[PDB]
Amino acid sequence: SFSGVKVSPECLEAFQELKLGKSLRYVVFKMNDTKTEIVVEKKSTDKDFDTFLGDLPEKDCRYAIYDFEFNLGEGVRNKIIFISWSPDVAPIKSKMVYSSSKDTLRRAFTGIGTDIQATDFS
Ligand SMILES: CCCCCCCCCCCC[N+](C)(C)[O-]
Repeated sequence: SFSGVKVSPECLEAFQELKLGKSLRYVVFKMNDTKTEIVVEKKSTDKDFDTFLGDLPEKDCRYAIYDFEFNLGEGVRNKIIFISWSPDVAPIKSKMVYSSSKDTLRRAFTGIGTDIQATDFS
């Protein structure tokens, strides 16, 4: 592809496990040092949203998938959320690299229920 970015096998496996095995609540992904591959930084079974927030970087970008459960009234449901985490304070170079590499990861995952772009401020 143009980006030349590869999605590590672990990324696919973690996503599949979360979707098919329901044995993971969330996964946080990051670019490797050479910016040639997206890898897994963290995976968790913790259902507490605050714990998830605690695993997101304050000064760097990341991507994440979260198995979101909610109740609208017709039966507890869930949606796999694809998240682009790009803090306002993160270096412009990083925001650019992650923005340019996002589609590579996104197109590798099927079954995404909601796409979220989050820009947190200090
Ligand atoms: C409607 C849900 C929106 C959730 C957005 C999350 C807001 C909390 C941002 C705190 C970021 C956590 N931190 C400092 C450790 O990086």
